[PDB]
Amino acid sequence: SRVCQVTGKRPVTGNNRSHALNATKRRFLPNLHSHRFWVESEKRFVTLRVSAKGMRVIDKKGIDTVLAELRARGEKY
Amino acid sequence: MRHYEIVFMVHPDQSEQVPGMIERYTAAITGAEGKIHRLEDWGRRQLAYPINKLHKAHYVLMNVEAPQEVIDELETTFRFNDAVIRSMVMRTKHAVTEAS
Amino acid sequence: AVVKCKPTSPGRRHVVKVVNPELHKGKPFAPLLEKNSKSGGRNNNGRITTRHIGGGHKQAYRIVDFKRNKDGIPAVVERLEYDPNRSANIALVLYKDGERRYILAPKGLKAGDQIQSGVDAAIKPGNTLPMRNIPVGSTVHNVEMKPGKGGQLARSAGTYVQIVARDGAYVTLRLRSGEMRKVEADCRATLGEVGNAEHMLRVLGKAGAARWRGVRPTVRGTAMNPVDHPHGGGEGRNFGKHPVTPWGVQTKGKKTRSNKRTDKFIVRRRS
Amino acid sequence: MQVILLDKVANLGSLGDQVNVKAGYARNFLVPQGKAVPATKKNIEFFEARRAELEAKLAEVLAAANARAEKINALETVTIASKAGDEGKLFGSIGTRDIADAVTAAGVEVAKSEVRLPNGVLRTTGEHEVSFQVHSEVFAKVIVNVVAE
RNA sequence: CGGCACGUAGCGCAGCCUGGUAGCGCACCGUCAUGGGGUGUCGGGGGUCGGAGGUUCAAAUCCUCUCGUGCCGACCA
RNA sequence: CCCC
RNA sequence: GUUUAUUAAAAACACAGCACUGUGCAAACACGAAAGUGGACGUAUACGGUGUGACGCCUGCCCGGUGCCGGAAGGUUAAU
Ligand SMILES: [Mg+2]
Ligand SMILES: [Mg+2]
Ligand SMILES: [Mg+2]
Ligand SMILES: [Mg+2]
Ligand SMILES: [Mg+2]
Ligand SMILES: [Mg+2]
Ligand SMILES: [Mg+2]
Ligand SMILES: [Mg+2]
Ligand SMILES: [Mg+2]
Repeated sequence: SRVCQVTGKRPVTGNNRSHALNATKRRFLPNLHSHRFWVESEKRFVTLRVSAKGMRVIDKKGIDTVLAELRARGEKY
Repeated sequence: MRHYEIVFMVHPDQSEQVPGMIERYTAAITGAEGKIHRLEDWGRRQLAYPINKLHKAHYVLMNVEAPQEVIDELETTFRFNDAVIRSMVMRTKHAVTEAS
Repeated sequence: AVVKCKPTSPGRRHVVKVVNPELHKGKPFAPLLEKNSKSGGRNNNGRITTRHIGGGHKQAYRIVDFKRNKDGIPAVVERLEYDPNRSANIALVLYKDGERRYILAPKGLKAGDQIQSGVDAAIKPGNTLPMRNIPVGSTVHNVEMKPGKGGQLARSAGTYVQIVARDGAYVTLRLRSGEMRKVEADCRATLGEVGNAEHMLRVLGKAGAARWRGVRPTVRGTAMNPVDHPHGGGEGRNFGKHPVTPWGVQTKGKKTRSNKRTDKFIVRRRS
Repeated sequence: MQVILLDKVANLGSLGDQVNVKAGYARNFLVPQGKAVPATKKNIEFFEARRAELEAKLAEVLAAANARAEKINALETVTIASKAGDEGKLFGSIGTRDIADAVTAAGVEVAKSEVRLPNGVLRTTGEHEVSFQVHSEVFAKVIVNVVAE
């Protein structure tokens, strides 16, 4: 599912209003990629399916915290 | 078995190791009961025009008699590797053991 | 050879059968026989993908070695065979120390020949060796694209590729289409063209002659009705449009190549 | 973007200095190889206490082992004999595995990563120069004699 | 609507800034050339640089505005 | 260059 | 040979042939929000699309218009 493993960001719908307001339907998806982060505690790599705003969030927080968060949320890493 | 004056040029690269190639060039014929006549190694000389943009060439001649099924073999030998270049063969004429 | 069938009846007036008497007429080597189930135009989701396709006679896939990784053991050609899959004749060849295996016919082989693949081999049709251990300007078949994938290139009857140059650790190739690319030199290939070089003029003369090869009729669009093909519709053969696929895309024209992941290798495209 | 250095960098850094490096350079290359650490207070405390005088200076010690492995080879010349390629080129192009075994079975402690070839792989036959690096600071020079078996 | 680019004798054009006297073919008239002709030469008329107004010691060649005539973008009384 |  | 089951079986459809055009193989193209699958366990003497439609004599002029393929010289021109 296109959901960020770290933020829960998911696809959300909306509209595609043109210049005359025809208002067809349209989606909005995350800038979602599959990165191979590092984890010193385990001395390993870890492959996640994350977003750009999750890339900066692990910069800020740290790859230990986010893991406790995800473990208490009940998701496999 | 016919008399030939096959000659060929050689790159300066392997020009120095042609002594190690002489005996193997000639063994294919000697074991064939061939007759060697002369081994004129002209050596390193200046070419007259650029051969693949070169500036020198090591000439060597064979002056030998051999049969066709092995003379063609040595020909394709010269032709496969890249150490010989611009070879030539003569036919049917008597041996010449002179004229350096 | 090619035989202009005698016009005993309609359906032979224009036939030609490429027939070779040197190949085996008996039975193949079972241990290299896998079933090949027809899936005419229809994928896992039904909903036929490719048109113009259909049924045909039952075939049986032959396990053919393109990789040729025996790399240093000789092999004697036991015999030939006719694989109905590609276009070409197959050659069953057995190695000195056991295994028998199938390969492609390099247009010049006859039963009883001896061959060998690897880097310390000779230069004869049917020997397979890396392009770094190759004389340039040669003519080859069954060329790889990666060092070990097995071979994806120039393996249809009569074809070949003339190596033109080697750019250090890479190799320039001229395909039998006009294109010339640049691949890695640690690849592997086999010398010589490929057999059945006269399949080009294998005429059919008959509908069944293809309708059992697997072909199924493909229908002109300007006969279809506009609901089914842009060219459809019209009182009395009126095109008045631009030739396009059933799905809108234009044919006879537009280039569809939009890869960008391989143009690093293509030196000079076709023209 | 404000990352702290662990030790000497190849460029743009010396030690304990904070720089506006790029994230692409930080997350992938620096932090996981042990050459930098983001600018937080725990890490700053760790640095000014246990690194600026202790761990950096211990990292200066292994320079000794580096200069040692630089010239450990009692021969400084390794002869490899595999096969003669028809008087010309070589059959098996010598890469990294062909040398990582001849060094381990010789005594010179070198890994498949410590070898650095100047111009790709060698496909000639002749005694040629190759450069070894046990460290970004210590570069050795060992000659090889390419022979046939 | 904004921006640009054409407009020089009948025609087609450089001159389309690096401001100085309107020039070059094509047409046209006349010689000359030729045994009689074509081009060929030597010439002769025919333009005020689309108009208007400035900048100028001077305009065409510079600015502005207009009149055509095209192109590209705009435009929810 | 064409042309009687 | 096929077709308008149930008012039209043919000059209509398809056909082996010819041509054009596309596609270098993680093919091009199609079914799919996607993973994947057919193409093909094939890989340009191969595959897809288009048209005409055995064989024989043949395939005339026009690139103005539309579409397609090449050039980026210049003018115009979106977001930021
Ligand atoms: Mg609505
Ligand atoms: Mg098939
Ligand atoms: Mg057809
Ligand atoms: Mg009509
Ligand atoms: Mg009409
Ligand atoms: Mg019926
Ligand atoms: Mg796909
Ligand atoms: Mg137009
Ligand atoms: Mg275009």
